[PDB]
Amino acid sequence: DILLTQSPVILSVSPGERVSFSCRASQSIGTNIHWYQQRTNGSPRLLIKYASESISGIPSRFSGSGSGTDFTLSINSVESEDIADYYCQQNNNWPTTFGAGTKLELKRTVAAPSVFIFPPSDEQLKSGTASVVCLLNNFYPREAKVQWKVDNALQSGNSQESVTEQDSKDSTYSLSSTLTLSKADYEKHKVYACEVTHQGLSSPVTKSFNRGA
Amino acid sequence: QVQLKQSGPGLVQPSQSLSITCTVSGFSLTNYGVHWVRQSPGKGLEWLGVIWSGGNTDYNTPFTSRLSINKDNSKSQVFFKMNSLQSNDTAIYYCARALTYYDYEFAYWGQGTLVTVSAASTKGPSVFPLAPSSSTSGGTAALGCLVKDYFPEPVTVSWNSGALTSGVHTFPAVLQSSGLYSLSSVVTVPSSSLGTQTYICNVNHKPSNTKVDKRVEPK
Amino acid sequence: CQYDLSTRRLKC
Ligand SMILES: *[C@@H]1O[C@H](CO)[C@@H](O)[C@H](O)[C@H]1NC(C)=O
Repeated sequence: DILLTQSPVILSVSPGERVSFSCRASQSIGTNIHWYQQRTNGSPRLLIKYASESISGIPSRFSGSGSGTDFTLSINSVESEDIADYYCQQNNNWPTTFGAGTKLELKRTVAAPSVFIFPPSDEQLKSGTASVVCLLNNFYPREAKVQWKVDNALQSGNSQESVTEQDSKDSTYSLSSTLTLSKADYEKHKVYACEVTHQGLSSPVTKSFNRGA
Repeated sequence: QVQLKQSGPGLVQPSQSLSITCTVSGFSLTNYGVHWVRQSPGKGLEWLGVIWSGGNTDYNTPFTSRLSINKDNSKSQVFFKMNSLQSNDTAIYYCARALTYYDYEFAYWGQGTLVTVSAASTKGPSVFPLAPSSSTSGGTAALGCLVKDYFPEPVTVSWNSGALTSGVHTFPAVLQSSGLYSLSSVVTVPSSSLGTQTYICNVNHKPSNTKVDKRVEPK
Repeated sequence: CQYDLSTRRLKC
């Protein structure tokens, strides 16, 4: 099988900048290379066929070049909507194979998260478990800290985080931190707090509530 | 318009078989080949095989033994079957079509079928409201739905039947120590619209046929 | 990097 090596594995750039994707083949393959774009939750989308040929409905800012073993996909002036993974594919030799891909991330200005906290629902407490959620919304860069405190006792090991991929419009991330307690434990305490640390905030921001309204 | 629509997400017991249907439209199966490509954590994009216009098949070398592709031209259906799945066969499976009948530049793709190889049993999620209060900042309110304790992935979440998309964030699911998945989906809306407007998350978990609409209100 | 089936993107 032909090995295709894509470089680098990850690219960070600002809008309006030029970006090049490299795809190197383990042996010559002429111009028998195709490029794809893959967005979050999406299928691959055909960008370029045969090293350099255009595809219907693909923006003119996408182009490709190269022959032999060294291929390049170019985006002359990146837009926020271009966030995706980019793959190359060779079909000079059976079976057709794909590269491991390059991840395209976009730079933007620092954005502080807007923070929101959600008590467990009465509906959930009926099942003996209490989930407390903290939302960090529309922030950048990706690095953030959430600290849970229950009656001033620092929480550890009982929370999980999920982070969205970059937003296609504003390039920001959002994050959910879920604190998970037994109903019994939840009922034995009053003040549930979520302290958020981020480069966009000059000081940590705390959101909290007292159990039982 | 060319479309390839695949069957729903599935759970497969280890050493058992995977079956997926590709239903196509906008072209005839007698004029184009249909390819199958999968995408896994361990091997990325991997071409599996193809059924051509005239019904011949090719299978990628490591799948010759366990793979078989068939079709029904008249019903516009392609049938993909793979035998004796192991954990590292867990992946998203795609059907695709090339620009021309004989080629391999895949211009059109199925939406993908996420396949989980696991001994665990299907379990539908519970849906809890993430209710706004004063969740209020600068006149903006946030609300959501907690979709908890299901298996396997995925779940789909929309708001107001697709009508509300602006401000929506559905988080990647995380696997809990109980071996079940959990996720939240949130949306920011104007504080003042909580009186007039209804907000409903539409949760769908196809592997368990759990289909739930949750009305989320201030408390 | 590798594709993540939960996020449906590469994860690095
Ligand atoms: C899965 O396991 C087999 C060995 O049982 C191995 O040869 C193959 O490369 C693996 N496939 C992956 C990592 O998807």
